[PDB]
Amino acid sequence: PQITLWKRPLVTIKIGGQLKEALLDTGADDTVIEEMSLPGRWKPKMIGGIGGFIKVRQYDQIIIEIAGHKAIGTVLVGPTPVNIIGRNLLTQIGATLNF
Amino acid sequence: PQITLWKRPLVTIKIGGQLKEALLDTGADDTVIEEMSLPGRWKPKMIGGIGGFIKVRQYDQIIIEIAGHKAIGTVLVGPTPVNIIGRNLLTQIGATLNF
Ligand SMILES: COc1ccc(S(=O)(=O)N(CC(C)C)C[C@@H](O)[C@H](Cc2ccccc2)NC(=O)O[C@H]2CO[C@H]3O[C@@H]4OCC[C@@H]4[C@H]32)cc1
Ligand SMILES: [Cl-]
Ligand SMILES: [Cl-]
Ligand SMILES: [Cl-]
Ligand SMILES: [Cl-]
Ligand SMILES: [Cl-]
Ligand SMILES: [Cl-]
Ligand code: NA
Ligand code: NA
Repeated sequence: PQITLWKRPLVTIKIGGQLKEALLDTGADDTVIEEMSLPGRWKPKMIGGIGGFIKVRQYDQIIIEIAGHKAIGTVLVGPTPVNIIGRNLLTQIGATLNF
Repeated sequence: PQITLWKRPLVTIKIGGQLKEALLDTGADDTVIEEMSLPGRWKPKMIGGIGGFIKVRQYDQIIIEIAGHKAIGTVLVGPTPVNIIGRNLLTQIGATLNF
């Protein structure tokens, strides 16, 4: 689809069998999801945003549906205020910015 | 143009007579620029991200040239680690997300 930006670009995602809402975020390198359980091992990562840095859990090779498109890649879990779909997965669904 | 997302979507902007680089950020409601002077009145605001909140100055009716497209709106100025063009100005240049 085409998504205009008058409203937040929120879409439904499905991860771990659960539906969640997430923001399509071209300003995020990385996908970051609020606290939840995921399978497998995780690795540490620190990511930085407007207010400073947070510690997250990095899970690789996680299956995630985004707006009906299937992605498999890295998901960071931690105290993000909102679920954000970053460029690592926006590229897997073929998203571009156009003007 | 059509901007793919393999890399950060950085573009040249002109604001306050200054050229800067900024990220086109669909996950940002508002435009946030690193500390600089702008003319006219301003008022204080708090804006949150990952890592918490920062205090910014809110300037209304500021003209910014974004990748050669002129737009007017509110610009927040404060200690953001990166210049961010948010939805309030992305809409004005007709930017959409497509997949
Ligand atoms: C109300 O108006 C606002 C309020 C908040 C923001 S924001 O900058 O906090 N942000 C909101 C979002 C988290 C809901 C916009 C994002 O696009 C920021 C924009 C952003 C970019 C860089 C630095 C600070 C902020 N990106 C970000 O936090 O990315 C994180 C995750 O991936 C990494 O990529 C980024 O690049 C590496 C570090 C960050 C990490 C902007 C305008
Ligand atoms: Cl990935
Ligand atoms: Cl700059
Ligand atoms: Cl200045
Ligand atoms: Cl905010
Ligand atoms: Cl505005
Ligand atoms: Cl429109
Ligand atoms: Na894994
Ligand atoms: Na003003």
